[PDB]
Amino acid sequence: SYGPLFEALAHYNDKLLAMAKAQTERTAQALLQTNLDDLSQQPWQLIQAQMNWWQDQLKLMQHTLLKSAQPIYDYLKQSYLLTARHLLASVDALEGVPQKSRERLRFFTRQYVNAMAPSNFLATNPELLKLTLESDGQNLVRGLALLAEDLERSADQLNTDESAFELGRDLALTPGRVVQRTELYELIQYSPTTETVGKTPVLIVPPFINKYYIMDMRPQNSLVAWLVAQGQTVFMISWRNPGVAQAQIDLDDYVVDGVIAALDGVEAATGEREVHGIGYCIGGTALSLAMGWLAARRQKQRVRTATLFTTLLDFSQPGELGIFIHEPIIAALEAQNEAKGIMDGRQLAVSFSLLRENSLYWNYYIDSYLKGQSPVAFDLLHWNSDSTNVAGKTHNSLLRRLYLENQLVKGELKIRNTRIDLGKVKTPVLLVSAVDDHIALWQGTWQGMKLFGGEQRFLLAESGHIAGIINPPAANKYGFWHNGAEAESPESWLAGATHQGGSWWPEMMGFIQNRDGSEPVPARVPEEGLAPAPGHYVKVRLNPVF
Amino acid sequence: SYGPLFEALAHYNDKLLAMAKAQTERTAQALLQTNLDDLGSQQPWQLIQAQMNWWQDQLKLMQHTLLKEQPIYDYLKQSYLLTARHLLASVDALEGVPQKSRERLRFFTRQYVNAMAPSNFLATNPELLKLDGQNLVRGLALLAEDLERSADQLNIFELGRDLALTPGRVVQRTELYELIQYSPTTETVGKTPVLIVPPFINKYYIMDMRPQNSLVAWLVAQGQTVFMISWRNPGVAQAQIDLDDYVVDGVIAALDGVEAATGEREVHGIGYCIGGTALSLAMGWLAARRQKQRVRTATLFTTLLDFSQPGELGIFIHEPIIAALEAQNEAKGIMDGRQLAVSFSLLRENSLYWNYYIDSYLKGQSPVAFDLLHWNSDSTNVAGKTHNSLLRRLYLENQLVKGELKIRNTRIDLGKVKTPVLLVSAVDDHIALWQGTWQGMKLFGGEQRFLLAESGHIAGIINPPAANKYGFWHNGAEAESPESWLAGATHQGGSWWPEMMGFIQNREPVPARVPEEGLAPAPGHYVKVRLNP
Amino acid sequence: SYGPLFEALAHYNDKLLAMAKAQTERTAQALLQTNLQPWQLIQAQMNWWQDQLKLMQHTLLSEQPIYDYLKQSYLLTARHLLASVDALEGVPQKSRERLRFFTRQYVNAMAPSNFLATNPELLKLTLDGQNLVRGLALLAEDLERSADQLNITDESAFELGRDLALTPGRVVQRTELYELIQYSPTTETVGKTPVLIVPPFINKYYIMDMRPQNSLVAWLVAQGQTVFMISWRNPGVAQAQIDLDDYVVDGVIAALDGVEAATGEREVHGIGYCIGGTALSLAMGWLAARRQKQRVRTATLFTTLLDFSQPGELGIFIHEPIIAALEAQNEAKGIMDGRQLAVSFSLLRENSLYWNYYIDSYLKGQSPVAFDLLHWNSDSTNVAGKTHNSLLRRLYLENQLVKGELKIRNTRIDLGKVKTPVLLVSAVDDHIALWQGTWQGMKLFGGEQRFLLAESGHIAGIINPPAANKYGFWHNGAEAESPESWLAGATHQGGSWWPEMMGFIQNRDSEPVPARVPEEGLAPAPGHYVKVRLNPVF
Repeated sequence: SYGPLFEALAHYNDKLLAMAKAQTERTAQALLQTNLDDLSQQPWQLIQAQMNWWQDQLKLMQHTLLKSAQPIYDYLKQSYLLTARHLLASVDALEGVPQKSRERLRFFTRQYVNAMAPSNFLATNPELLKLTLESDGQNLVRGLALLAEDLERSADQLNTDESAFELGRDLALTPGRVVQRTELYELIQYSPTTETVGKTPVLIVPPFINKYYIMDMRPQNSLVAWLVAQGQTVFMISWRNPGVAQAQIDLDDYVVDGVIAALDGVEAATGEREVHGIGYCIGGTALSLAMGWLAARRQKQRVRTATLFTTLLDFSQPGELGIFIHEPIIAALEAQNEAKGIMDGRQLAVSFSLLRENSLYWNYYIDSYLKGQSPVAFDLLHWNSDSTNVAGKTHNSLLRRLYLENQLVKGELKIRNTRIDLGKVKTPVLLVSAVDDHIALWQGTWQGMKLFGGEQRFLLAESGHIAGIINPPAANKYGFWHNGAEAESPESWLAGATHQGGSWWPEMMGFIQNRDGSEPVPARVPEEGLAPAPGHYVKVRLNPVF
Repeated sequence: SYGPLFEALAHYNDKLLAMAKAQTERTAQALLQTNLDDLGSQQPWQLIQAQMNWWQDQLKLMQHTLLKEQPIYDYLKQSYLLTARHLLASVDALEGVPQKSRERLRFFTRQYVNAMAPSNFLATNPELLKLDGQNLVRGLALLAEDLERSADQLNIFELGRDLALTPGRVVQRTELYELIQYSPTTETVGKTPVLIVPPFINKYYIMDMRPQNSLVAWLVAQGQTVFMISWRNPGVAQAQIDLDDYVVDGVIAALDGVEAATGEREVHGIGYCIGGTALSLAMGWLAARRQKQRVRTATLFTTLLDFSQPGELGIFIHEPIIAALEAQNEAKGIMDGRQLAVSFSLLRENSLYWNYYIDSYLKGQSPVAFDLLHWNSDSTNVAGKTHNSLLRRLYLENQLVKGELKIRNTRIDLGKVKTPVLLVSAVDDHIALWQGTWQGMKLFGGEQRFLLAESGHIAGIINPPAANKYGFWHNGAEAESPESWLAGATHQGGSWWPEMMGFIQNREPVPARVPEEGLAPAPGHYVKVRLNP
Repeated sequence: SYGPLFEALAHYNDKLLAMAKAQTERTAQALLQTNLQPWQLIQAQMNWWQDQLKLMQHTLLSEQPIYDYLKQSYLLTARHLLASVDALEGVPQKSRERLRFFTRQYVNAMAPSNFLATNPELLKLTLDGQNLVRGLALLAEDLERSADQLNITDESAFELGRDLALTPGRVVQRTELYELIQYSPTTETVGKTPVLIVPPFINKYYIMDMRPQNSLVAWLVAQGQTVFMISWRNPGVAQAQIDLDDYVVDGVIAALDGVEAATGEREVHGIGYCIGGTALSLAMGWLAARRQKQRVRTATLFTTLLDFSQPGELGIFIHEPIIAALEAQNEAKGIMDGRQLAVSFSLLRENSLYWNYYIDSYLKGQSPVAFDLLHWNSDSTNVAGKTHNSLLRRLYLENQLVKGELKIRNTRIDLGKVKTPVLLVSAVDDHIALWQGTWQGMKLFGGEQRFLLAESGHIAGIINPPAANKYGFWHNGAEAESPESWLAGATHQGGSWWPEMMGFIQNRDSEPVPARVPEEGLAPAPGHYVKVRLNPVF
C-alpha cells in the first residue's frame, strides 16, 4: 500500500533532475557574462539530500513491515544511519553557500520545526488539556500561566535579524499611496494597472490579529494586485500595532472609527458613498458589524457587496481555541489585559498558530522551490511571526461578548449602545470558507450566513485558513465547492454542492460584478497623500529588527 | 459704533482658527510617533470658540434689536437662548478634559465672577457708600462679616515651580525680609546693582510671575545684578512694627545687606506701590541726616506721596472709621489679610478677561489671568501699627506732603533728595490715581520724569517688551495741571521697560556676579507662608 | 414698560420660594416618620432673568457704553453656568443627560432658521424657477445633516405605554393602514353611541394621550364614553401608493366598520385632529355623496383645514416649481421622509413652552410637560408618497375641496350634502391651521354648525384638560358672515372647552348602556404601530 507515495516521490525526483540541469546551464552561462574589473537561491543538492531521506526511510519502513509477518533496534539502527546520511549530505550541499544564507535557512528551519510541535502552542498543548479535563478550578489559571510563561521564555531566549524580509521590497510591494492616516489605521489606495476601472471601489478590511500583507505578499499571490488587474480601485486598511496608548480601544471603535471611518475615507478619495467590501477573519466580523450598525440606525447603504473570508459570526464551534473559552480563563485574561493595557502578540504567538497548513513543507517549500520561486513557506513563516498586539478592551470583548456569550447570534450585542441585528442588513453577502480551517471551522461560518436578511451565497474552498484563501488563479493548485441552493445544514449544503478546480477568486469577482451596468470610469490615479505604500503602521514590529 | 467690535472679534476668531489648525496638524504628526510602550493649551479650542460664539451672537442680536410679545421680552428671550447655547457648548467642549482638570476651570472662573462683583467688596459696595458715627463703624464691621464668610465658603500653583521661578539665592534673612540675589544670565553686568522694594500689602512675586512676564528675569537679561526684598507675612509676633521699621530695618538694612554681597554702597532703586513709598521715605531719611547718598536711581511704580486723591479707598478714610480700625488692629495684633482682601481688589483691569485670559491663551501661554487671581487671593497680613500709621499719618493727615512726617524722630523733606526719580503710573489705576502720583513727584529736588501706562494698576506695569501689548505716554516738558501734561503727552506703544532701562543706564561693566550659597534657594520661605493653607 | 415684567418675575419667584419652603418642612417631618429637578436650578434661571432685566433698565438710562453692557451680560451668563452646574451636584447622571438633551432640543426649536418654513434665506429665494428648487435643496440637505448629529441620542427618551400613551386598552383590529384601539371603561355605564378619534397621519396620536392628567382619551373614557382611537402605521416605501383616498375609505371608513364589529353600533361620535379632521370630513362627504345611511352622529373637528386658501407660514412651499420637485422626489423615494419634514416645519410652537410648560409645569409638581411635547414633536412619521402629493397639489395648491372638484375614489365630494352636526374647535395662536381659514371651512357643511376658538396655539390650546384651569375659549351660537364678526359677537369663558365639547356630543340624545369591556385583542394598548420610530431609540 505504498504505491501513491513512491509515485509522488518519483514525480518530485524528476522535477528536481530537470532543475539541476537548469542550474548547470545557468552556472555555465554566467561564466560567459564576465568582465575583468568587477570583484539567494538554495542548491538543488540540498533538496536532493531531503528527497533521498524520504525515499530511503519509506523503503526501510516497507521492508521491515513485510519482515514483521532485535526487531525494534535494527529498524532504529538503520533509520539513525539515514539521519546521519541526511546530516552529512545537507552540510555538504551547502559548501559554496555564503554563511549568511546558511543562517537564513537555519532560521527558517527552526521556525518550521518549532511550529510543527503541538506542545509549543497552548491551544494544542497536551498538558494544558489535562488541566481542562475537569480536573480543577482556579489553579487552572496558574497552570495555564506556567505553561504560557515557559513557552514565552523559551521563545524569548531564542529571539537572527538581518536575514529577514523587508515590507515594501520583498513583501507588500504593490504600488499605491497612503491617502488617510488616523489613530487606528492607514488607508492605502493602490495605483491602477488598467486603463479603465469600475465605478464602485473595493475596500478590504483585514484582521486586527496579525498584519494585512497576507493579502499582498508577492506579485504572484497578491490578492490586492490581482484585484487591481481586474479593473478595480482597491483600498486597504492597515491597522496600527496597538500599544499601551490604545488600551481602551474596543471592538466598537474598530467598527465605527475603523471600517466606518475608512468608508468615509474612500468617499473623500473617490466621491463614492458605496463600496464593495472584502473582509478576512476578525476583519470580516468587523465588516459585518459595520453593516449592522448602519442598518440599525437606518443610514443609507454604503456596502454594495460583501465578501467574507473565514469569518466567524456564530462562535458556537470555536475549534481548538475553545480551550481558552472558560469563565476562569477569560476572567484571568481580562485582569491581565486591564493591568498590562494590551494583549502581547508574543504571548498570543505561543497560544495558537494562524498558520497550520497540512502541506506547508510539500506545497510551499518543495513545490515552490521547484517552480523557481523563493520558498513561499519562508514568506508565510515571516508573516505568522510578525505578531500584532491587541488592545486590551478589544481582546476582552472578543473573549467574552463573542466567544463566550455569543451575543451577536443571541441579539444581545451592542456597538456604541446600538443593538446589532444582521437581519436588517440587506447587502448581498458571499462567505468563502476553507474546509481544513482550524481557526474558523467552516461549519460555523456557514451557520452565521443565515443571520443576514438579504441575498446569501457560500463557497467552500479546499485547504486551510491561509492556503485555501490566498490561492491565485495562475497557480491552478486547489478547488472549491459551489451550491446556489439553500440548505438546512452545512452537510446538506456540501451534499448538493458542485466541485470546481482552481481559484475561487473569479467567482468572487463574478459575485461583485453581476451586482453592479454602472459604466467603467477612467482609472483613478491615487492622490499623493501622506506617504508611499506600504504605510508606517505595517512595519512596527513587536520584536524589533535591525 | 459696531464696526471696531466686529473687527476685534474677527481678529480673535481668526487667531483661534489658526491655533485650531495648528493643533490638528500636531495631532496628525503625533500619529507618526508610534512607540508601543509609552502613552502619547490645557483648555480645548472648542471651549474658547463657545465664548466667542456668545460674544458675536449677542453683539449681532443687540445691534439687530437696537435698529427696531413686547419688543423687550423678545430681546430678553433671545439672549437667554444664547446663554443656554453657551452653557451647552461649554459643557460639550469639556467632555474629554479630565475631571480633575475640569475642577480647575470651575475654580478660577468662580474667582473671576466674584472678583468683578462690586457688592463683594466694601470699597465698592452700594450699601456702605450710602453712609454716620457709630452706625457706620458697627455697620461696616457687620457688612465686612457678611462678605468675609461668603468668601470663606468659596475659599474652601506652587511658588518656585509655576510662579517666582527665577533662579537665585537667599543671601540674608532678617525679621522683616528675605533678600534674594538672582543668578546672572549674561557674561557681563553693570557695576551698580539693582534692588527692588516690593509692597508689603501683597506678596512680591507679582514682579516675578513667569519667564515671559518676569521683571526680574528681564532685568537680569539686561545685564544687571538684581536683588529682591521679600517681605515676611507678618503674624501676631510683629504687632508693633512700623513704617519707620520698614524704612530703616526693612529698606536701609537691605542696603547694608546688598553691600555685604557685592561691595557696592550705591544701588539702582526700584519701588512698587507702597514699596516705592517706603523707598522714598528711606531716601529722605538718609538725606535728612546728611549721610552719603546710597541710591543712584529711583524708579517708583504707582507710588503715592500726595494722598489728596484716594479714589475708592476714600470711603475707608473717615475719622470715625480710622479710629475704629486703630483700636481693632491693636486689639487683634495685626490686620487680617483675609479682611483686607474683602476690603477691595487689586485685580480690576478693564480687560482682564480679554488681554490676560483670551489673549494669553491664544499666545500659547497658560492663562495669565489664572496666575493673577492666585496672587490676588494669596493675601498677606499687615502689621497693626504699620496699618494704623498708613491710615492716619499718611492717608488722613498727609504728613509727607507737609513737613510733619517723621521717621524715628527725624523730619523728612523729599526736597533734600537729589536722586533722579522716575514715576511710572497707570491711567486706569484705582489704588494710586495717576494725578496724585504725578503731583507727589514735585516733592523731589532732583531730576524728575513721569511715564503713564495704558492699563490699570498691574497690567500697565507688568508688560514685557516681548508682549507688545500696551503703550505709554511721555512728555519731556514740565506741566502744572494733570490735563496739561497728558494733553501734550505723546503715545509711543510697546513696553516702557526699555525706557526705564535707559534711565538707569544714562547715569564700566563688571564680570557677572554669581550669587553665593546663602541660606536657601530662591524663592525664599517667607513668600510661601499662606493665610489659607 | 418693565413693570409687568418685573411683577411677573416676582410672581414666579414667590411660588418657587413657597415651594422651596414646602420641601424643607417635608424633609424635616421626614426625620420624624422613620423606621426599619432641584429648586436651586430654577432659582439660577430666575436670577438670570431678573438680573438681566435690571441691567437693561440701567443701560437704557460710543464703543465703551456698548462694551460695558456686553461685558456685564457675560458676567450674568457666567454666573448662570456656575449656579446651574452647582445645583446639579447630587442629581443622578441619568437624569442630567435627559435635561441636557431636552435643553438642546429646545434651543434648536426656537431658532427660526432651523426650519424651512421660518427660514430667512428661503423667503429671499422665493422673492427663480429651477434656481429656487436647487437653492431650497441646499438648505434642505444642510438642515437635515445638521439635525443628524444633534438628534442622533439616548435612552432617556420616554417609552410609549409607560410614560406616555399609557391609557389601558386593547388593539381590536390591525390593517395595513392602522391599528384600532378600544379603551377600558373605568365607568359602570357608557353612552350608547361610541366615540371614534381620527388623529393626523403626520406626527403620531399620543398628543391626545400624553399623561393621565392631560390625556384626552382618559378624560373621554371617564366621561362615560366608549372611546376608539386610530393608530396610523408609520408608512414605509411599501406604502408608496397609499393615497389620500385610501386613508378616507380604507382608513376612517374601514375603522367605522371595525367599531361596528366590536360593539354592534353603526353610528359613532366622530372626533378629528388636524389632517385627521380633514379625513373625517372627507369620509362623511364620501358617505353622503353615495347616499349611505349616516354613520357619524356628531363630528368635532380640532384645527382642521378644509379651505386651504390661508396656508399660513406653510404657504412658502405652495408654488408650482416647488410642488413639482417634491412630487418627483416623493415618487422616486416612494415616501416623504419624516426626518426631512422635521426640518421643514414644526407642529409645536407655543409662545412660552419654557414659562408655561417647563417652569409652570415644574411648579405644579409635574414632570416638565415641555419635555413630553418635544419628544412627541421629534417622533416624526413618514408620509406615503401619493398621499403627500395629493395633500400638496389637490388641497394646498388647487383647493379642490372648496371648489367641489375633489374626488375620493371617483366620487365627487360635496360637504353641503353632509347633515351631521359639526363642531370646529380652533386655536387663536395656531400657526399650522390659521383659525380664520378653519372658520371658512365651517360654512361648507350642510347641517348644524358650531365654532369654538381656544386661547393658546395649535397644541396647548387643544390639549387643555379641565383640571389645569389654564386658558379660555370663545363661544358664539349665532351665525356670522366673517371670522372677525363671529369673534366680535363671542363671549369669553375661562377654563377648558372640553366640557363644552361633551355638551355638544351628549345633547343630541337616550339610555346609558352597560360599559363595553374590550375583548382580548391582538395586542395590549398602545399597539406596535405607534412605537415605530424613524430614528430608532436605544
